[PDB]
Amino acid sequence: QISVRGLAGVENVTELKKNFNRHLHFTLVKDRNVATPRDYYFALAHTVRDHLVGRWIRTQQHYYEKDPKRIYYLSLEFYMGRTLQNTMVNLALENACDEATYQLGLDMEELEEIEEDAGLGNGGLGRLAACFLDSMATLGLAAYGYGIRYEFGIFNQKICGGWQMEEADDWLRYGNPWEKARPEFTLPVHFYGRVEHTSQGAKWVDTQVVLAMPYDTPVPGYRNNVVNTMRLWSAKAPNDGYIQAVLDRNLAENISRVLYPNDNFFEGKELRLKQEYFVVAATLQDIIRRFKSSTNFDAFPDKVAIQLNDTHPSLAIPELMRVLVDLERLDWDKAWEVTVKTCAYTNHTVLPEALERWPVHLLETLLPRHLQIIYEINQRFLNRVAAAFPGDVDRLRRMSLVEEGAVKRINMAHLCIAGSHAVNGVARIHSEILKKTIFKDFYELEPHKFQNKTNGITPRRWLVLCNPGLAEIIAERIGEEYISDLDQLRKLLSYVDDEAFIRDVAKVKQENKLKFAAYLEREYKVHINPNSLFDVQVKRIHEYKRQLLNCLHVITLYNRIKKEPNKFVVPRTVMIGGKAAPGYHMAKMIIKLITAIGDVVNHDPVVGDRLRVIFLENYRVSLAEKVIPAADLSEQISTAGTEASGTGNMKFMLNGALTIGTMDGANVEMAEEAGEENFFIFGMRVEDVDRLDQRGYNAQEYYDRIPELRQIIEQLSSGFFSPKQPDLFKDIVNMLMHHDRFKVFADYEEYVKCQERVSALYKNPREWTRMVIRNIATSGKFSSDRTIAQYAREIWGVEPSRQRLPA
Amino acid sequence: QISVRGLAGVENVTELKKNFNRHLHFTLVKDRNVATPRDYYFALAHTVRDHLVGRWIRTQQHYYEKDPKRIYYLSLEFYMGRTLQNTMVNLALENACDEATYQLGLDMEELEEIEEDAGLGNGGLGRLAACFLDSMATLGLAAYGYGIRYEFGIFNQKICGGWQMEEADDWLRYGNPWEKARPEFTLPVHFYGRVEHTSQGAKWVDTQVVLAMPYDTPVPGYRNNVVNTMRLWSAKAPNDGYIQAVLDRNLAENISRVLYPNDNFFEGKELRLKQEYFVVAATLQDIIRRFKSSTNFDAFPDKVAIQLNDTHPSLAIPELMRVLVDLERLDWDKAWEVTVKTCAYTNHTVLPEALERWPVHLLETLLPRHLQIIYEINQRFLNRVAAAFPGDVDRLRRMSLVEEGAVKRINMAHLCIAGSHAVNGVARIHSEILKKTIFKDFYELEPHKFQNKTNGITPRRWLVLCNPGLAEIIAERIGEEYISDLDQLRKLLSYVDDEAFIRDVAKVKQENKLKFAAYLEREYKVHINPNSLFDVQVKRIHEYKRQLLNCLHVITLYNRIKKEPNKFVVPRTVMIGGKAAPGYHMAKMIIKLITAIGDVVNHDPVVGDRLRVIFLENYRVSLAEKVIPAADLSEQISTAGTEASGTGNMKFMLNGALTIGTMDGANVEMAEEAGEENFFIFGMRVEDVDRLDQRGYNAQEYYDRIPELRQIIEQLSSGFFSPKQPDLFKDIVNMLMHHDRFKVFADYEEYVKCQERVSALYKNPREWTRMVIRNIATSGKFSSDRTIAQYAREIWGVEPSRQRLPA
Ligand SMILES: O=C(/N=C1/NC(=O)[C@]2(O[C@H](CO)[C@@H](O)[C@H](O)[C@H]2O)S1)c1ccc2ccccc2c1
Ligand SMILES: O=C(/N=C1/NC(=O)[C@]2(O[C@H](CO)[C@@H](O)[C@H](O)[C@H]2O)S1)c1ccc2ccccc2c1
Ligand SMILES: *Cc1c(COP(=O)(O)O)cnc(C)c1O
Ligand SMILES: *Cc1c(COP(=O)(O)O)cnc(C)c1O
Repeated sequence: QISVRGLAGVENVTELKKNFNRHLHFTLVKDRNVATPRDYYFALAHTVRDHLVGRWIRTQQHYYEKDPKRIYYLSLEFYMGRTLQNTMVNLALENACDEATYQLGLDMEELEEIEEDAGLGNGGLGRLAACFLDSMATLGLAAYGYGIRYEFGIFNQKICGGWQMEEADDWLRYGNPWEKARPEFTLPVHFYGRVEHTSQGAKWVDTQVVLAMPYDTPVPGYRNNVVNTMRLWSAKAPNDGYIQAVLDRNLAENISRVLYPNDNFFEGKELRLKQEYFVVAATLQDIIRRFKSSTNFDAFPDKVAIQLNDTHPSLAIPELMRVLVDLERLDWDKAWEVTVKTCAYTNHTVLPEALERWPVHLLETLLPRHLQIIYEINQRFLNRVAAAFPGDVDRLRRMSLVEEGAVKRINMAHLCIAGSHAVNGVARIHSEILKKTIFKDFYELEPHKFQNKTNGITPRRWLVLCNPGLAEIIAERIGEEYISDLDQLRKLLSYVDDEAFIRDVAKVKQENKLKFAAYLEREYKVHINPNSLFDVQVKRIHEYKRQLLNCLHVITLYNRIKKEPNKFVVPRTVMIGGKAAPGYHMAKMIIKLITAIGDVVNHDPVVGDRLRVIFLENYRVSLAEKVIPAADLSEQISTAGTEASGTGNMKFMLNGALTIGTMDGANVEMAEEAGEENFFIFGMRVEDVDRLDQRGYNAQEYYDRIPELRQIIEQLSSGFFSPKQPDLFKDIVNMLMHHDRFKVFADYEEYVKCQERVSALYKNPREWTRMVIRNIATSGKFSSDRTIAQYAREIWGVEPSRQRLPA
Repeated sequence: QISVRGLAGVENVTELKKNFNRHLHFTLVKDRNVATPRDYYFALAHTVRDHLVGRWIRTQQHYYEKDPKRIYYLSLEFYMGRTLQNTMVNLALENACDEATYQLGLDMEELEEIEEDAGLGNGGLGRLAACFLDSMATLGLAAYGYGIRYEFGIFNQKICGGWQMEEADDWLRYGNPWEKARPEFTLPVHFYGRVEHTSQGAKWVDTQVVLAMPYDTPVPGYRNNVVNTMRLWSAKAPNDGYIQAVLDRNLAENISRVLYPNDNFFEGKELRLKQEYFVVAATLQDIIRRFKSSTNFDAFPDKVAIQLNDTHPSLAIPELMRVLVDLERLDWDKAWEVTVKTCAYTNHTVLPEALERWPVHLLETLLPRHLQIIYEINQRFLNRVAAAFPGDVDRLRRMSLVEEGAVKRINMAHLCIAGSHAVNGVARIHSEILKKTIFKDFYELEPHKFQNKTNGITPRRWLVLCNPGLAEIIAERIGEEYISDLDQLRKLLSYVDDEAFIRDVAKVKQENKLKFAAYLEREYKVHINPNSLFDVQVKRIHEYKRQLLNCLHVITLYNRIKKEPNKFVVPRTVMIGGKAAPGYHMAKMIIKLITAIGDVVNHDPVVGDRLRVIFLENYRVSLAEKVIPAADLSEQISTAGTEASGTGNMKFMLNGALTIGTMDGANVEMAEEAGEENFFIFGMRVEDVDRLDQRGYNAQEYYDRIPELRQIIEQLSSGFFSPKQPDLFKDIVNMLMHHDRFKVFADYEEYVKCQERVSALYKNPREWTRMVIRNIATSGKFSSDRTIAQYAREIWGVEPSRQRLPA
């Protein structure tokens, strides 16, 4: 049907059709009279998968022959989403498969909907890893994603009586066609034991062994025939009364059982520490094995880069030391040199509660040798600080890897900085925050180490895949090359006064909104006005992301309508979605508040279809692909200084929504690229937040001086939104009035006024759309291809390449 | 190379070769430069598997169209062994695959050795089910094997310092290519809860749900294009703080985790009871579903037979009642009629310690509704007994399903007899023992119910597959038809005086012995004389099987040699193998004794290579396939009355070993078929055992009157076979002298004398071989095709058929 989806060549359609029937028969062991849509999905998946195989084997043997520097991206999270469409798009097979399936009497879109999200991540951090893998393959880098194959990913969210319920995400139920088990490359990982000092050196003995079994998933580049590998480790018990011994194997296998859902919040659980060491230990053995298969580790950093994502794989540093010193018998200083030059650290958040500080007594029991190594690292590091800042004893305690207190802890961030040749934040303002406040001491010691790498999103998944209509009308004007060179979208500025283009942009959006409005009615039995402004806030539920500020605005619009029912207001559908961590009580109350507001607003006859409030259940990657293309307004309203980057923001910008946001994270750079005129900026800057903290934040002051705000609080306290439970939202009110770390009231007035300017512009369709065009056209910077090219050149020391391998 | 292995057609060899390379590339994702033998095994397995698919789908749709009566064989054990060679043999693909693999530079025998045994059984009971499935497919019956897919089968046995060590049998480690997961046919199974009585009737509520997920394995008939199904259930947790809830899913999934290894010994564990109900509940739903997909259950017994193997699936009876009464709303009497006519019960052992007697308090908690139903069954059954034997109150308590005592128990055997239209034993003498002693009361009440079905073995696995040399020389004389009509082997009697045949028989044996002697040196680093008589006892280690009696003989030969070193004796290699249940201390001591005897005998310079004692480690189906064809003497020496049938006995007879045995189980019928002249029979008959029990067995009497026996006991007690631990075998000596339930001493003299007659005949090769020919030639009765044809006609009410389906 459309250009970007590739060719539907007769011979290719014929081959696809026959391989589809082959898989249905020989792989699924079904006939067409008993097959269900799920069987058809799997037959298609196997048919598409076959096309990866040759390229995957060729790519990997190519890396063996040429022996480039290898990039190892270590993360506890990879939020991959669905793989089928992505693979089709990247192999140029989408229209052919569409045609082939159509000719067999099947709707391919329907089969695509059967695939489960691979939800091996919480949100932005996990999704960044997924976008990054796509970009690394597209840029021809010899890159491996390494993580854990969780049996259960991020929980499925059900809303019951307005409350979040968590259900196990049993994503492997029907099998995963995209993974290849590699039980032959299983490696041992050690835990517990104790350290023995011999004449030869230290020795870690009496350990409990857990096996790490790899599963490889292919990562196809965009139309370059490169297929890289994501290797995820699964925990297996070694083979060495009777019945119970067999059942106790589960204890070891529990390591890879479930993803911790407590995003941006450190809890210090032992099982999580085991997960972290598990991924690190197996990965480094694999890395070393691959390096040796080409005594001398001098060239190790020329052939290996290890990128640490947050502190979660920070044990890579002492593990690499352990292997080099205890097993390879390198001297400490040489080992350290190799380690530092091999490792680099990316910080993704400065929220204090997210910082990993592991109790020493835990490390002592679980990883006794690693604690010894960390102590040694600390002593040599502080000697360097002492020599550079003589007499500065408070600096010494501030920079130490060891924190003193009732319980001694190890600060994993400090460890990462010490053992890495580069440290980066993920947006300019965040990286500056690192140098100025959080890691100031370290920046003063080693300024050369600190960098910025502003985040990005992949334009394959986040434009071509999820918004084919938009990708097509753009390709009509400027061709297809932008898909792997997103800066080319700048060429769209010369169409900002083009009447046909303005019409096309607005048509694509309207179609996306109709499609999404239909999804709502069909799959969730709820009606919305598709001519309303689609006001969307989708992200994890957290106080810092200030879903509550959005709630206050919604209640304000509602009270205004009730006060003057017969005045015109721009109709809105306000959509809020996202998951709360299971033990985050305040986040769960916020969800309940949103649904409660919806209960009142959506059933008030006076309001009509002028204001609707929907909580989008089970927000996840597959749902983001549907809602983001349908959005008019993107809510990016975190308190300045708290969102390190954000990436949802970028997705919305690329897909034709306008942004209302604070000058936080990557929003700053988005406003800078599009022009501040083309961005709905409001609220405190970081500097204002600091000024207010020095003075003391008093919420009461705002309650006293803003009647509209006062009314909302009184409605909350009195039970207006909770008739049968008048005091249900007391915790929320109390938090807002007395212990709001994120200053919701401080931005309320400017937010509401800024929202009025949004409504004003939406009344002028032509000027709305022209501003949209200016956003889309300047979104090029926020491609993960740009981000990864920067990592490659400035951190890993490798050159990206768009040259294709032979098919 | 050889006839029986089928055609190596050029076009077939070409197709096999290309599908092999296709699977290596697309399925295994390897190239020939990195592939290992294991990869080659899997490529071959996938290539062969492809040939089953069309036949499997065709067979099952054929059963749908014609709608024959369906046979459901319920067992907790299926000891399948390896599947690759069996599938090749049954599809006539063996030489083609041999040729195809040879042409790719691969040895097929080497790849066959890589396949793991499916060890989902303990021994003879599990193996009988496997043989039976093969025969049912070969006889064109619409038959399903139903059981549990254990994650861990029978443990791997390692011998350490002469002691058995158990290792988890992680048989699914590398995947199982022969199973197809069918997660779409997953069914709920209920546990716990309580019973609620309404106006409508009884209702079982507040249950915990476990999901039963089927895995289907194909069961190919012999060259008839029939492929039946073995469906094995796996336990899954349903999808409905947080971390721990996810980890606790393991509790539900533990149901299908491990096979209970306590063969012929009831322990009364709850997890085992859960396994039994799990298989029964899922299976019956599946059965009913299939029946409805063709209100009126009158025709249920015309379309369904359920064969219960031992009492392990005895809950099928009250479960079927529960479904018919509580869910389908049939009246009790009609439900009962349907149940009785649907179910049949096979008893496989009369050892008292093997009898399942479940504590009422267990059933009460776990399966409250089933206990109510069992009580009702009991009351109506005893009313029938009372009316037939008025006044006979002791009969009432003897026949009751409920046993009184400190703990009340349910006798599952009594339940089975009551709820089945047929009850059979597994060899003539055993079935007579059922009528005369164990189930006498029930036989008097319902004599028509009691039958015999003498066991059999499949001649495919147990001749063609494991002994191709023998199958070939037989086929040269009488053609190939005997392979599915084993009675034809009678034709070999007319070759008993044929000199070429005698030479061929003895040549095949000698080659088998050389091959097995090589296996010993290669895979276990031990040397044996291949010209010695191969004296073999392989079966589970149990007191009733009297491995100890064999040990006494071995020690007797040793002492005789030491007493007269320079006299000639027929050289022997004495081989004993088998697993002991982990908690069966006496069985573990017996293993240790065997290895200890080996330590003394095998290193005594005076003995030379005239006597060797080897314990065969990890006896299992794949090892039986190697050792049985190499055996000269088959030890079947259980105390008369204890081995219900035996099946190893039959395997040996078919493969050219002579039998030394008691008149126990199927040995009686084997001697009857071959002629007692052609069988080394010795020892007490059942009648003699009974006479001795009435009088009181006094072992001391034998110790007093047999000096050779006295010497052996004194050697045992004094520490001759345990120098560093003089008292190591005190328990054995004490048991033999004071509490030997199996009368080892009572058969010692006759056993030793009978063993001298064996040696005498072995000195005359020509007459040995002629006696062998008379055994092989009369082994036809012991085909499982005969057994299954008898079940079909006399129990299930269906006609077997050798007619082929279209390929
Ligand atoms: O940092 C974490 N989560 C993040 N999620 C994000 O979305 C963050 O990374 C993105 C990618 O750089 C940024 O765009 C977001 O602003 C930032 O919040 S950081 C985090 C921290 C501690 C955790 C502990 C247990 C489990 C998950 C955790 C995740
Ligand atoms: O009966 C059992 N085992 C048998 N094993 C056999 O080999 C038996 O069946 C064969 C097939 O009919 C007969 O040939 C054997 O003589 C008989 O011992 S019966 C048995 C009994 C209780 C069990 C409890 C837990 C686990 C396994 C069990 C097996
Ligand atoms: C992009 C994305 C995120 C991150 O969104 P932010 O608004 O930057 O927090 C979270 N979840 C999913 C499913 C995503 O696709
Ligand atoms: C046939 C067989 C058995 C049963 O042997 P008996 O001598 O009848 O106890 C046990 N185990 C295996 C592996 C078998 O093949």
